[PDB]
Amino acid sequence: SAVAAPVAFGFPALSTPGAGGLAVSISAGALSAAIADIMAALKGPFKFGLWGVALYGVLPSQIAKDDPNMMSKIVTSLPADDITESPVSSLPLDKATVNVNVRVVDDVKDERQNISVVSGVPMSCPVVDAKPTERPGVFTASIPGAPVLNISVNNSTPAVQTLSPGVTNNTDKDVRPAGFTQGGNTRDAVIRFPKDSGHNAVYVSVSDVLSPDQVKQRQDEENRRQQEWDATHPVEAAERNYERARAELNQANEDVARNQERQAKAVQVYNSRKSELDAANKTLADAIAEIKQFNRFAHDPMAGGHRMWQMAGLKAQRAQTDVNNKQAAFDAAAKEKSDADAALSSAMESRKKKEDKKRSAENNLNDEKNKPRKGFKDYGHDYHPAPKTENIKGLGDLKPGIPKTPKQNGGGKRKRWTGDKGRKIYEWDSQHGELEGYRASDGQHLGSFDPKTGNQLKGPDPKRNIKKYL
Amino acid sequence: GLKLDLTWFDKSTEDFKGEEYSKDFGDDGSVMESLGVPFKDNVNNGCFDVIAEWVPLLQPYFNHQIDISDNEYFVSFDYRDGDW
Repeated sequence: SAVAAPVAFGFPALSTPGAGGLAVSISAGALSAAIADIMAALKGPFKFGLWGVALYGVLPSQIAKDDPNMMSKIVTSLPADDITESPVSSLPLDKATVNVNVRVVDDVKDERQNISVVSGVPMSCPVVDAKPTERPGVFTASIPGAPVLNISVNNSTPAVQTLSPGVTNNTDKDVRPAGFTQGGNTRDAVIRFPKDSGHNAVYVSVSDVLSPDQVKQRQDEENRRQQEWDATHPVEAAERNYERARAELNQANEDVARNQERQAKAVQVYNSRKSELDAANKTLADAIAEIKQFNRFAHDPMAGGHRMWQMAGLKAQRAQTDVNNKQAAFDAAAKEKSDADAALSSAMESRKKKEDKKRSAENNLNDEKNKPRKGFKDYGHDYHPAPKTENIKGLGDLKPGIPKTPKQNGGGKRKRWTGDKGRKIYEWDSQHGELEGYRASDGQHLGSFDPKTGNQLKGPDPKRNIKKYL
Repeated sequence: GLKLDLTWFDKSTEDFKGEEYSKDFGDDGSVMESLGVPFKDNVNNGCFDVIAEWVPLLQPYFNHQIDISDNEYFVSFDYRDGDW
């Protein structure tokens, strides 16, 4: 029910939704070359996979809220045609979704949530029909799990020129693999306006601004999924484990080179400070010898030679004070040259350690690369296919049920069915190719049944039950 | 070949509301790679919860319009030789 400063396509509007919802005011105009170029680069024919480029970084702690206990949202809009694989206009008015070549999603990489554009794999977006409001030019759109949108688009109006606190464009613009949890906290959609409204379709992506704690949960999840993947892909694992060694080695080389510079400069300063001390000491040694030369007047306050002696003392103090400053500078240089020598040596060490490390990696990469790898079709034969609900015979009418029993291997849950008016549960045992029956209320095992006939292959096992999963 | 078996139930009643089979992908299981699901012990072996981030990646293969706000979705990766 509010209003917002006009924003341009690609711009990440930051706001803390009210009871009325989110306000979306778009400053129409061909998308910036900066964004358009990034998108162009992202589409570059890369290997199959979902790739992304982080456009903005979100900084929760910098959010200028009314009350820290709030839910801020970042809303990025783009012209629908720039996203959809096919012009939105050439789409049946009864379609609820549409394929897209790029989406703007929230992704977490290094303990930070960012707004990125991703592409490289087939994707679909919901098509939401915007509705009119009493206020002309103002439409409402309801996207799945997001506050109601009060969208407004103007052919030509000002545009916010600077990012709000909490969002920065200072990000690693390199193309990288989208995360496992990409878009985990984003809800997007192509918004199409009323028949004779005159507005072109607009893509809109709404992301929740995650808190430091929530960013951590995402990152831990990313980590766990990456590890599960590495655990099941020896080669791919060895690849990144080696690439990582390749980098750590290079970083160790730049390390030694940096320490060689520190040492070279330390030597230069050392010699220089040493010469200055050496010269300062000459002056001091001559002023001391001069007091000695006139010491014979040290007790004759009346003689003019006493003035020479007295003056000599003054010259000696001035020379000592200078020597003291010179000695301190030289000592600092000596400590620097010593630390630089140890650091350079230490860098030399780590660099060697890194060299061995990269060898173990470059070798293992080949060892695992020389092994036999089973193809997809092989995996498709490791377990027995599950029967189609309507093909399970001899058990009366069956209706699928929410999977819950954890699988022994892999990450799935056993396929579950319901029979006898929801009193009997049947789960598919893919390792033996048979159904296992269980009593609904008790969870107690009833036996093994053949899907083709419905006959009992084995009787009830008292030791088996799935009460823990209903 | 490979088929995505999608099933969904009502969030509150937990009652079955529907099932749909995607087209046959033959021996192309790249779909599971986009979901980050290893092939090992997962083909013809389990149903997976359709988490939110996965909807945009799965919706292209199904006529049913996935609605995770009203239902709970599950998908299994079934493989049988040839057409079926």
